[PDB]
Amino acid sequence: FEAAGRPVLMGITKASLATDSWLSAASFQETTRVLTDAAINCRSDKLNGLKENVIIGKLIPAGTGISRYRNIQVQPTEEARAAA
Amino acid sequence: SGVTVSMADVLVPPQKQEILERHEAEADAIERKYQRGALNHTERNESLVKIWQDATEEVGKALEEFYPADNPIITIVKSGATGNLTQTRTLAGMKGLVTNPKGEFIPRPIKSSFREGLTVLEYFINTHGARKGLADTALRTADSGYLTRRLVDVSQDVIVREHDCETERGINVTLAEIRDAHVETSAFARTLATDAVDANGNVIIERGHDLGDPAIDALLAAGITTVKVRSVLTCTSATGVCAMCYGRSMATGKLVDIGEAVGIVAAQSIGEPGTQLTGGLPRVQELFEARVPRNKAPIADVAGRV
Amino acid sequence: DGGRFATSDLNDLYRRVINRNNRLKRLIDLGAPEIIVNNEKRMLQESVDALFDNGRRGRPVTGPGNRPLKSLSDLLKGKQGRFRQNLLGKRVDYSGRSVIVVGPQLKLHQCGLPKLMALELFKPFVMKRLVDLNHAQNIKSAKRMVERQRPQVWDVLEEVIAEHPVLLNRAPTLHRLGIQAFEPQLVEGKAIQLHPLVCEAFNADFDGDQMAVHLPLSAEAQAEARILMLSSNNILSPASGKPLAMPRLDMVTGLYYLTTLVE
Amino acid sequence: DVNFFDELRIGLATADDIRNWSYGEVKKPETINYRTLKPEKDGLFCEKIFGPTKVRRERMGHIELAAPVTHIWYFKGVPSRLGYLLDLAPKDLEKIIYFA
Amino acid sequence: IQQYAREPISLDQTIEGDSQLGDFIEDSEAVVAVDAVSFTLLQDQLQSVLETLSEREAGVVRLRFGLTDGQPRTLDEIGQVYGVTRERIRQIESKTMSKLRHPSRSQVLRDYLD
Amino acid sequence: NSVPGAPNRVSFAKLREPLEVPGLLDVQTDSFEWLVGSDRWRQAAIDRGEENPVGGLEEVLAELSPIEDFSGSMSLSFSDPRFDEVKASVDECKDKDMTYAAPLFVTAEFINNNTGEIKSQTVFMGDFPMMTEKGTFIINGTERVVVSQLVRSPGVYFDETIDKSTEKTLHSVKVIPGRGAWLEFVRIDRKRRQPVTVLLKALEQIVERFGFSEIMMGTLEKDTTSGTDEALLDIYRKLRPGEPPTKESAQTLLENLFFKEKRYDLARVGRYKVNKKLTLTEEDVVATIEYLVRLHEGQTSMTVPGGVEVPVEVDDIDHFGNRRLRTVGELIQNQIRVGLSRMERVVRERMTTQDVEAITPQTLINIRPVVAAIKEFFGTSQLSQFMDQNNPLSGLTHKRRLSALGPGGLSRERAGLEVRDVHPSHYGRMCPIETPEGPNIGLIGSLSVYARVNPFGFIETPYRKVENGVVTDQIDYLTADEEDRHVVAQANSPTDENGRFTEDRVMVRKKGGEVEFVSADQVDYMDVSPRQMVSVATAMIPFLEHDDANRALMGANMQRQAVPLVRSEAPLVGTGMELRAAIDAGDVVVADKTGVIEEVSADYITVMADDGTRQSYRLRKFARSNHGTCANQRPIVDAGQRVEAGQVIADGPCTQNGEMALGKNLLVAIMPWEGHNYEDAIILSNRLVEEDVLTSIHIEEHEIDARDTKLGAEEITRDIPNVSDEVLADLDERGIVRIGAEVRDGDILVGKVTPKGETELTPEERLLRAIFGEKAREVRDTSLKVPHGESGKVIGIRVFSREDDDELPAGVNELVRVYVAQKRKISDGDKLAGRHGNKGVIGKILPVEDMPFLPDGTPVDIILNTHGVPRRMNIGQILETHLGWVAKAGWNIDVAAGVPDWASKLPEELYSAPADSTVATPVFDGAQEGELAGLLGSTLPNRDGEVMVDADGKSTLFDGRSGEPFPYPVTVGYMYILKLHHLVDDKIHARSTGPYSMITQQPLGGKAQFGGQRFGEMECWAMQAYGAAYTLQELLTIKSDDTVGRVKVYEAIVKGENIPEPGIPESFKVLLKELQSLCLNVEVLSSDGAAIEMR
Ligand SMILES: CC(=O)O[C@H]1[C@H](C)[C@H](O)[C@H](C)[C@@H](O)[C@@H]([C@H](C)OC(=O)C(C)(C)CC(=O)O)CC/C=C(/C)C(=O)Nc2cc(O)c3c4c(c(C)c(O)c3c2O)O[C@](C)(O/C=C/[C@H](O[C@H]2C[C@@H]3OCO[C@@H]3[C@@H](C)O2)[C@H]1C)C4=O
Ligand SMILES: [Mg+2]
Ligand SMILES: [Zn+2]
Repeated sequence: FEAAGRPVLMGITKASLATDSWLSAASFQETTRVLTDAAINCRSDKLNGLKENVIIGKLIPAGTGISRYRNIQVQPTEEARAAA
Repeated sequence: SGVTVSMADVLVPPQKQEILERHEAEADAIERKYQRGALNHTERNESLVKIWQDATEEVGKALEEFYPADNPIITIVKSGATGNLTQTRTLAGMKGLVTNPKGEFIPRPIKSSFREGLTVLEYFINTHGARKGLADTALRTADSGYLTRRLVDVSQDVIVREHDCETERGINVTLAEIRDAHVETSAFARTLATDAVDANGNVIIERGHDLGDPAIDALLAAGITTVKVRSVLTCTSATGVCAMCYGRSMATGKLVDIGEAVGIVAAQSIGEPGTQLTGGLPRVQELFEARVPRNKAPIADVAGRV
Repeated sequence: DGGRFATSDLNDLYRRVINRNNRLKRLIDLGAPEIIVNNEKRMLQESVDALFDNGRRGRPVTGPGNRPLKSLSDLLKGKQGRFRQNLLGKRVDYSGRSVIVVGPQLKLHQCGLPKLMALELFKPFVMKRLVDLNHAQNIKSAKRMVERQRPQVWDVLEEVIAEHPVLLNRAPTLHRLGIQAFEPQLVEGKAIQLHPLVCEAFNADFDGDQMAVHLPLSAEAQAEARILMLSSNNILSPASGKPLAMPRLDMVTGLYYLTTLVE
Repeated sequence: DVNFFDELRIGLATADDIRNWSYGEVKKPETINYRTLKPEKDGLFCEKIFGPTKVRRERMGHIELAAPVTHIWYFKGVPSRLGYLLDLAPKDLEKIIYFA
Repeated sequence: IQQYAREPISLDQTIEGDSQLGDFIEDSEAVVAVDAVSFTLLQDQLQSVLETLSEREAGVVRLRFGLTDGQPRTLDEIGQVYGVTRERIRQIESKTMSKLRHPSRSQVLRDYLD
Repeated sequence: NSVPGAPNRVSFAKLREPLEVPGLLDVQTDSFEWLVGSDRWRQAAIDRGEENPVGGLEEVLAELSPIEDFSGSMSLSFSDPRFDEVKASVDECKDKDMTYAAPLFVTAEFINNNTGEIKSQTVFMGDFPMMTEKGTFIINGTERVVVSQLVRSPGVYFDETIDKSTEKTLHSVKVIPGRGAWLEFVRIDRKRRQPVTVLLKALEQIVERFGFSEIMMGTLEKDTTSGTDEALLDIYRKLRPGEPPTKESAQTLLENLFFKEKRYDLARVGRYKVNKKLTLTEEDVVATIEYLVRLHEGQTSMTVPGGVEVPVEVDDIDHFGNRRLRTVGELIQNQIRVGLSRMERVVRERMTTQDVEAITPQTLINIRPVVAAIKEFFGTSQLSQFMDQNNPLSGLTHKRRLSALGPGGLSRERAGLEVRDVHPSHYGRMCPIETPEGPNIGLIGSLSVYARVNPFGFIETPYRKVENGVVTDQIDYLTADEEDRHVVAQANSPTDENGRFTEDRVMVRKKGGEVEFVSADQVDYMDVSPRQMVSVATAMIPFLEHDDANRALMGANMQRQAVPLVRSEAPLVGTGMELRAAIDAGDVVVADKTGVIEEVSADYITVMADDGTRQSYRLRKFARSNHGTCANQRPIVDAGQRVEAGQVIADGPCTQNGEMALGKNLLVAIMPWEGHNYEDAIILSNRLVEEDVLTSIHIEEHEIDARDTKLGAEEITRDIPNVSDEVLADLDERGIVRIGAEVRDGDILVGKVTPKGETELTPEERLLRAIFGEKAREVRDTSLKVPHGESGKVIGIRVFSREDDDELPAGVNELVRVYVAQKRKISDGDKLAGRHGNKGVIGKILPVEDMPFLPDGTPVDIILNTHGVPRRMNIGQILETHLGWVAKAGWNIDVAAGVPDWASKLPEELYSAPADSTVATPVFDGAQEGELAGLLGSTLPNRDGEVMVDADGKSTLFDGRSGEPFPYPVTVGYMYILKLHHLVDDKIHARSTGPYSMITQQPLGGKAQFGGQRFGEMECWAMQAYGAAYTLQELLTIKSDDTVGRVKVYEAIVKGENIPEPGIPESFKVLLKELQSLCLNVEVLSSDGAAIEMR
């Protein structure tokens, strides 16, 4: 968001339902209400949360699933290959 | 170690027969106060409970004075391996006051112990508190699991994304303003937001340090009381949080790795307890859900006289 | 089997909708009083409603025994709703379970695995190496060999199990330390030998307690098991930093008696 | 089978979308023949539309309604999506959709 | 008639506690990984035998059972491709089959019987 | 005692049992005999109570008779139920899979008022399932038990409540009938706050008669309605929203609702609840209102005009006076009533469209509903349960069990926690200690020992009445209500010459019930025995008074979990109930006539009585129980022995010499031993394996049928398409495994084949068929094989064939059942436990050579960790451990001059005792501490003069491994432990690949399908916490749901290649389709924004 606004305190149940991912909120609580509001708003899911990737079978964006870790390139040093 | 359990090893203290009668006699006199009528009936139970729940402590110390320090049952508890002194008191001595199904303490105590064996009525009365406690631990797991699930879902996407966000914001830990009871959970394992300064004066611990145990004592020596510390509350990281703000990983004992999913770790760290919570799970849910407090308390809207 | 038939409630729900749809067509073509046609249209609307979310509006459609039919909404929503019953949680291959027994002679990185359980779990692995060796000419011979528990397979199983980690888990899983990797040890009997130190992490007492075994397959899976989830690498509880594999009841009294000072 | 796609999007399925998806209109409330046990044509398991006895899990059908129908999710869901879109009291909208 | 009168039951029904019946039905045509691989290993073993046979002999055995095309072929239809009387194709088939039964060629496939 | 068998077991009790244990199976038989109206119950009621009794069937028949026409022209009357002798024996029904039943004829009649003709006839209702001598039903061959249900007693219940905000004392009351809507005070059946005045307007001087209450007049003043018809419209609009009232419909509205039998079933219990409180009658509804009025004032007495006064207070629904249990006889009666009511409707419609004079009792009656109601109840109802038969004690507590859930009772979810708690009125009626440990706590409980059920459905308790401070031998069974009306003296009370109290004051229970200490003049009744609160199972735990209710509850639940051992040795230290529980369970052979044995055979035993008449008893030998346990019986008498009526002839599975033997007596050492016994684990001597002491036989029943398919008929045959001759080497001609043959997992029991077509074989396969000359067979192999891990030998085979005139379901030709048994040596991981709630698995079994052993060289059988004993408050297990050693070693008090000061209360028979004597310590008056130490001081040398256990019950044990002794004296003794139905062989599961579900592509769980383990929601959280993305992906894609991924990984493992990259979980694809079916257009999108075909 950073047209004035005030800081808001909201519980976990209410804060989790307000996440930008619609299938995550659907898999949490009240699947029907989330789907109806998401279909109307024509929402789109970036598929960047970790529960989303779990549902579709992707690597979770955490631990060994982070890009900087999975795209590593492993080769022996020029010195090593020679010594054999 | 030659640690076994036997009938002999469970010894009843000999100061217990007199002690009850001493406290028993204090009950016929409050019966005089009830028979006199100067005090109400609920006050009769109250004065009865306070005197009876005192005798429990007297037989407690009485029991301990009699036991030899090498008694196998006491050795089990002394070592910290397993057991409670409350359980030992219920084994030999007296059970004490038990719960009524409605929840109020019975004025009548169970003078017998499971060593001497309870009677028909003494055993029956105890079933109320024994079953009611066994059903409390039955639905305790269902509410804790539902709480853990909401914790996980609200925090699952929180992971460390960068080594440092370079922010200078932080929070002040109390740190022994004698030592504070809980600096292990508040000051220990944090990273300094700013340099630790002594008057006027000397810098004893530089910022961006892990605050190990030796740091505390050294700090503690300098006469400092408070410290500004990095926290995920003030972390300015665009996505997730940074390693310096989160601090040490409790498992590795070192700076948190980059990929760590601390949101789930937190939801589980808070979720595993709650089976031990008995002022409990309701209050914890009220806080995280941010509901209007059960019994609202006012806060000052401005500083001044009252 | 038994020749009897079973089918989803959706078929009867679709059957209601298409029946009333066709009857409506029939009423229109004939030409029918507005009361009859309107009555049919209301019935049709209700069937589609029952098809989508049964019971959401008024009386739920029921079958025999008065049990309400399972609507499309009922596939997604409940604990049996896809997100809990299938999507996030689902049964897996290369897994097993059994009751656990104390493993006091084990190292912190080791776990006792019943030879029979370790056999079936690793069944393809032993099948492969036993065909490499000339024990079996083809795969079908290897599979027959393992199923009959031919004595030649035992020494082989040790070779395939060597330095191949396995994940151990006890329900309920409260924290991540509820799942830890171990090095399997072929042991006798049908019980699982568990290191007595990890009991604190698993909350496992040895009274009919059962634990599940999972076999990481891919190189990444085995790497994560040996590196991330190894037993001896996770000592401190990742909540307070305090040690969890720290000795408890039996070993505490033993060391207490050992170091205590007698006058 | 890519396994690496960017977005997942959801929206209201128009009659043409449903019309397009379907590999045929199921016309009869018949499941299978009672003697041959084979799927009945134009019915709910008709091989002509759904597939031969892996595609039987992929193909869909559609039913063409002789009268329009409101999706119960958008009418009865609270708050009433239709009720707020046309500014009709939900109790009023119930009287219209269901012929009261 | 009493078999016809049987009425169906619901898969979505539940049986003891929280377990719907539907989760217990096996998928019969689901590929079983232990057999499909052996089938691939089997068809490679047969590919070896064909190289031992005469080029015309190997071609006949396939077409007769349609290993490459996936469909059998009758003798007269195998005669058109080879331009020979269909009886000759039957003769070539008989001689090649007996040679396939010869001890050396079929020893491997015995174990692949089941 | 008081039993002919009379195995000598010395009792430590100090109070004689005034009343022998009533037949604890009476609860099941009495209720059923009331339903059928047997002559035994008929004469019992003539002797006591009603001059003419009422059979449960006759009671429901008096309700329907007569079925009167609307006009009344034709009236049909039912009467005179008739029962025919049973069709087949219980042993024959369990054999042929048929229900144990007796046909039921009735004597109906149809009278026409117009023509006055009389038409009598005989009507066959149907086969009426009967109750066995063991109190069970056989329904389609399975032995079933009907559990009594706890329900609210129909009637009125006032409950005081405190308003949430206003905190002013509010009073709501409900009237719960047997049928019809319920009224609450006038909110009627889910319509909030109808004016209280409109109800009497529905039915003058309303103010004058009730002028006492000031508030009742305030509500009336606020009521706007005036008149009877004008307000009956006000009450009409809310009962039927949308119907224009009729002048006639307004008046029939109120009377048809609650005051006629058609829509308001007058509760027989309900009619008795309100009559003592003050069909439905309008005057009674008024009497309910003023109690509400009178109870709001707080006045303690209300006098209904023309009726005796009663107290006006709030009712307790949990009080057993207002809470009844529907027993088995009534549970059948209610289902009979439902079947007769739907018959009433068909008879009514049948009358109209049928021609007058063309109808007879037969024409109007189709029984389909009646026998369907009986079949559905026994077949489906929650109350009809599969009898749990693992040990005779379990089957005895399955009967005598009362649970609140089920049809008509509180639901499993909505039941509050206040009802789960124990109640002061429960004492002596329902056991507070025995109840499930899981979510069903307080909902399920077993009947107390001495409890008895009332013909009205309320539990009664035996008491001995005491007057003028003297206890007479009169015994009065008093229900809970009457129990609150007296002062109940405690079971243990000082006893002197005739009946006089030895001590000054008495301990009693009041109407609270609350404990008190009062004068001897006040007491009116006294407890018969001290176990009145305890049930059968709970009363079998020695030193019960020394264990917490938690572990005691556990101990009671685990006794019914034991398994029958091949040896079946009785408990050395037990209680009194050991004997009676075994004989009353019904698994023991009892002689019903005093006589002498004529022949003794393992098959049967015959006894010749004084009458000269022969009785003969056939023995169950290796009968498979419903849970796989062995039901073998064995005779305990020799040829010429003389027996008395009621004596024990043969031992059951878990009995020895007449008393229940659920476990074995083992030598125990309570030292921790090198961590192998740690955290409740256990270590045993290998002797328990070699000597088969904890060995228990387990049997399993397999089944396969050959039916007529559409393509062809299934044939049980020995000819199998593609199999070696060796796998058939144990089959006979028909193709079934031969008797006595072994079975390894995967072996063939019954060879069965089914037609297969069209073949359309593989081109690669058809060639191999041509080479090796094996014709591709026309049929598919579907044979009965042994399940994975299961093993044993074949005991017997049952075969039902269509060719022979056997009865089979339509389409089924042949049925063959194979019974396989196996010996189960006590093994690592098996679950053992004692009677005190202590339990643990067998961590390790050590050779007898290296085991802590006494100076005798006598190795201990079992080693129990010390740390688990003190914390759990089950120290009663330490007591029976000391007494256990005393019993096996014997003793002689050897008084120096007289009984040492501890033995003042000890009976003389307990002074001396030889080795291996059995001991009895009833729960609440058993052995005590002083007596135990003294008995510990009196002990006998083993063989030589040496004594093996000291005065505090410890001995210096020698480490069998090193040889050097153990530093500190270790407590040893004999403890009675049980083998529990949780066994390793049944609980170990392993899976690499196997079948998959049809809808979802995941492996299907359970041992039935070789299933895999479930990786649930919490487990995914742990993996995500670890950050093991690949491990998590692997578990959710290629291990379960990737149709192509899981098959390629198998190919990779076999070829030894790298494991492939996972695909799309089938679960996700199914999710997309399920969303589409909801008219939700979901599109997977790439960076380009182009849709992607999911195929
Ligand atoms: C087919 C059948 O007979 O199953 C029975 C049941 C499993 C067998 O009788 C079983 C032998 C059992 O008696 C023994 C066994 C050792 O215990 C167990 O098996 C477990 C593992 C559960 C517990 C354990 O072993 O630890 C002994 C148990 C000892 C105790 C103190 C105990 O807990 N008792 C017990 C346990 C129950 O759970 C219920 C129960 C119930 C009602 C109305 C009850 O009164 C129950 C009850 O008193 O309502 C529920 C929701 O659902 C109803 C479910 C079933 O009822 C049938 C009735 C009809 O029969 C065929 O079609 C119907 C079928 C669909 O449902 C139940 C009543 C339900 O859970
Ligand atoms: Mg446990
Ligand atoms: Zn930061």
